[PDB]
Amino acid sequence: TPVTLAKVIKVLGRTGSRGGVTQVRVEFLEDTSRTIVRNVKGPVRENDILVLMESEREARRLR
Amino acid sequence: AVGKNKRLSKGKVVDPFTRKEWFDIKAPSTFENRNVGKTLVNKSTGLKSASDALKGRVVEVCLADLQGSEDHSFRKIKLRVDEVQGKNLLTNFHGMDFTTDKLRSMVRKWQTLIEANVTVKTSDDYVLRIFAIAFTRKQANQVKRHSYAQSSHIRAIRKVISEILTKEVQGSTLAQLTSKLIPEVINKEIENATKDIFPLQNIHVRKVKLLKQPKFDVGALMALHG
Amino acid sequence: PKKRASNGRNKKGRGHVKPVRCVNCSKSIPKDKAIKRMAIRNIVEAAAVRDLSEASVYPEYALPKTYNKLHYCVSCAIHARIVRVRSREDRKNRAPP
Amino acid sequence: SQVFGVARIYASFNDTFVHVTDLSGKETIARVTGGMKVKADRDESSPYAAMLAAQDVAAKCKEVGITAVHVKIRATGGTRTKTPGPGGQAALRALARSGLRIGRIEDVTPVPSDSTRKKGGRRGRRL
Amino acid sequence: MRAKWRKKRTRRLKRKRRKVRARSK
RNA sequence: GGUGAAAUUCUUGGAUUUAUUGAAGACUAACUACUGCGAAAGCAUUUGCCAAGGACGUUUUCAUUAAUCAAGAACGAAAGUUAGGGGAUCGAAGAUGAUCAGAUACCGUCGUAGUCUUAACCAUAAACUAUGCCGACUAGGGAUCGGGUGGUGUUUUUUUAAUGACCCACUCGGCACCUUACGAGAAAUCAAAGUCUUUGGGUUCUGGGGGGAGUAUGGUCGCAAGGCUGAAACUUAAAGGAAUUG
RNA sequence: AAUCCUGGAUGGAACGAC
RNA sequence: UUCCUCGUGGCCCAAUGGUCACGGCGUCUGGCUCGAACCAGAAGAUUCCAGGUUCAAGUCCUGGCGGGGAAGCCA
RNA sequence: UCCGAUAUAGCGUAACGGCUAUCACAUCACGCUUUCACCGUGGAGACCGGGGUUCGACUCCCCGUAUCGGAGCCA
Repeated sequence: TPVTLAKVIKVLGRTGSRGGVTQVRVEFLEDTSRTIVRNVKGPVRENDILVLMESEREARRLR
Repeated sequence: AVGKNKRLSKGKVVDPFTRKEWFDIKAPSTFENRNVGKTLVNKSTGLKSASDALKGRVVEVCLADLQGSEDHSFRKIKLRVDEVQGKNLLTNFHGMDFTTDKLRSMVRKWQTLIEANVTVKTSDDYVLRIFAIAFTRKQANQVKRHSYAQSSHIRAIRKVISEILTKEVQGSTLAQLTSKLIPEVINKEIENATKDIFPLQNIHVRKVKLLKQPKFDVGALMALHG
Repeated sequence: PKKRASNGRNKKGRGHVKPVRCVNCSKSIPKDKAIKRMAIRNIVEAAAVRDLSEASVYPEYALPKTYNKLHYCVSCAIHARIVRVRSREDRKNRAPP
Repeated sequence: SQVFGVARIYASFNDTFVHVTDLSGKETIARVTGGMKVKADRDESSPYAAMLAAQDVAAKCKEVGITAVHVKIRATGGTRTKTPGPGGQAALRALARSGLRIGRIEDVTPVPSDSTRKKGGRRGRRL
Repeated sequence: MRAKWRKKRTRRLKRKRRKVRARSK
C-alpha cells in the first residue's frame, strides 16, 4: 500500500459546480521533474505537500 | 460489467504460450535489413503441420525499419509468407501503403488533388493495381491564393502518368520494381514529364496492391534469400 | 423578416449541394450551411509526450498527428460552445478571430 | 535485442479495447477491455479503466518475453464518430510508464470513400 | 393547428365523403 | 454492447476483438470553396463513345427574321403507384426495452414497405433570391471563373526556343461581394426593391380586410393517392408587417 | 555558452391558470 | 331446470387450516410549491348469509341469496 | 420401472471435506441529490427430509418426497 508525495508549484483555479474544489499542478518530490495536474478538496497554497494514493492519473484540465 | 453476465454458456485451465514457439522472419534482398522480428505459432502437431497455418501470414512493417533511414518513414509494406525452413521463415513482397497521417497532411484545400490508377501486369506474370497521387503547388511570384487546374490539364496528367507506369512496370518483374519504388525515381520521372504542363508538388505515388499471383516457383523466391 | 443575406449559407448559383451528416446528431444538413472545422491535433497530448520520448526507441521519431474535418449542425454547434451568437451588427464580420 | 508486438488500441465511447499481438496479427496476447476492471457499464470508457487494462497486459507481455510494441490506434470509424475515445491516450501513457518500449505509432481509423448511410434520420438524434 | 395537419385532416375527411357518396352513386 | 443512467439483445455452442480471403448492393468522403455547368429541378470517381451548349475571338454570312405571353406542349426533388430485377446499410408502419403521473413520442435494439435499377404514371414543394422576362441609364473598390489582347516581365524546358504555369495592365460575359446613399422604402433593407405625385420604355400573371376555405358542388386529368379550375350562406373589427422600450 | 516543439468537449425529469 | 364457478376495505385483485387478512388505486393529515405530480405518514375489514368439523377456519364441508358461463339434442 | 439432472436467504443463483455458505433483486439504516429518480457502504437474513461414511459433509453413499426431459410397459 504505497503512496506518492508531491509538492505544489502552481495553483490554477477553482472547479466544480459548487466551487468547493481546486485544480493544481504539482511536482513530485522523488522522481522529480514530473508535473501532474490534480483536483483538491480543501484549502491549499503553493509549496504545500499532498499524498497521491495513486500518482498515475489526472483530471480534465479546464483551460 | 464484472458480475453483469447472466450466463456464460448457452446450454449450461491450460496455458497456451507454453504450447507455442517463436520464428524469425526474413525479408528479401531488396532491403538493407532482413531480420524483421518474430512470430508465434503452436507446435507442429501431427494433424496441423503449423507451417500451413503460418504460410499465408501477412505482416505489415515500416520501410524505415527495413532501410535505416527515416526518409522512408510512412511507406508501410505488407509482406506475405511463402516458405519455411527451420525457424527463419522467408517472405516476399505483397504491397505498399502510405500512412494516413502523411496522406491527410499532404491533403490541403485551396489546391487541386489528382489521382490515377492502373491495373497493369508484369513480365513475371504478376498483376498489380498501382495508385498514384499528385497535388498542385503555388508557384513563387504567385499572389492568387488557390492554384487550381482546368480539368483538361488533369486528364493529360493522368494519361501521362498511366502510360509512364505501364512502361516502367513492363520490363520490371517484381523486385526490379521494388528497387524502382524505394528510391522514388518514378516521382522524378513524373515531375520531369509533367513540369511542362503544371507544377505538381507532392508526387509520392500511393499504396500498391497485388491482385493475382503466378505460380509459386521456389527458385525465384530463394534467389533473394542467400 | 430576413435575418441574413446568404440566408444561412454560401449557396449562390446552385440550387442543390448534396448534403452531409452531423457527427454528433447525425442530422442531414447541406455542406454549405454546415460549419466545417478541422481538428488537427497531436495524437496523444502535450503532457505524456515526455514519457513517450523517454520510453521510445527510434528517437526523435515524429510525434505525428490526427486530421479530420468535422461538420456540426447549427444546433449541436451552439450547444458545444462554438459560434455561439452575435449582435445584429457583428453578425456581418466574416473573418475569424 | 528487442522483440516487438502490436497493440491495436480501439478506444470508442462506451468502451476501450487493448489486445496485443505478434507482428503477423494472427497470434494474440492479453486481450482486455476497460469493462473487465470495473462494474458500472459507464466507466467502461474511462481513462482509469484503460490504464488498469494497460498495466495488466504490460505484465502479461513482460512475463511472456515481449519488450517493445507498436501502436495502432483506432476509433469506431465507418459511419460513426471517426474520432478516438477518451480512454485511448491514458492507456497509451500507462503501458509506456509500465516499462515497455514503443515504436511507430499510427492511426488506422477506418475512413470510407463516402459510405452507405449514417443512422438517426435526417432530423437527427433529437435529445 | 399546424396547417400541414389541417390539410391532412381535410384530405382524410374528403376521402370519407367521397366513399359515403359513392355508396349511393 | 448501447445510454444521461439502464435495460431489451448477443455471449465456453467462443461473443466483442485481431488477421486473411470471398460475395452482394448502394455511395463517390478528404480535395469541396461567399468556385463551375444547367431552363429549372438538379449535377462530383476513371476511361471511352454520342450528340448538344454558353462565353470569347471574328474586317464571315442573312437581313429585321425580334421581346413577352392567354389557349396549347416538353422537363419536373422527395414521397407515392403499377410490373419485373436486386434487396448491403438506413428505415414511415409495426414489435419491443426504458423514461414518464401517463408516452403506441422524443432515447435504445430489431425490423417489413421504401431507399437502387429498367418500362409506364403522378405533376406538387419554403420548387425561395419568397424579388417575372426583355432593354437603356445612374457611385465607387477589390478579388475571382472562362475566353481574349498586350507587356524586352518571372520561371520551366533544349542557358535559349514555341508552348505551359505565374506577375503587371486592359477588356467581354458570369457566380457573387465590401463601402456609401444622390435616390428609394413603413422599416428592416436595396446598385437594384433606383431612374414613380417631376406619376407613362414594352409585355405576361396575380391580389382587394380576416375567417369559413383552397371547403362544397359541377367539370376535366389521373390505376389510385390526388392535382388544376373553384363559390356562397354565415361570422367578425380587427387579423397582419417592420421596427422601439420593457 | 548550452537549448527540438506544441492546447481539448458530452449529458436525465421539470403540466397548468384560477 | 341441470351442471360448473365466483362472492373479500369506497373499486380491482391476491391468500399454505396457523396472527381480527397482502398489495395497488382511492380518501385524509403534513411537507415542497397556488393546484396537479412528488415525498413522508395514518385511517378504513364482522372476507355474501346461516350451520357444523377442528385447539384454531377468510380457506375444510352442507344449506340459502346473488352474479357469470355451458348444456338444453333425434324427429 | 429405468437413465440423468434439480431442490439453497422473501425471489433467483454460485459453491472444492481445512467455514452455520457468495452473489443481484427484496428490506434496515447510512450516504449523495433542490427534489425525483439514478448511484454507493454497512447490516439481519437460506443448503428438500431422513439414516450412513469420514481429524471434518451443502457437497460423498443409501433411502424417501417433489419437478423436469427421454426411453419403456403381458397381471
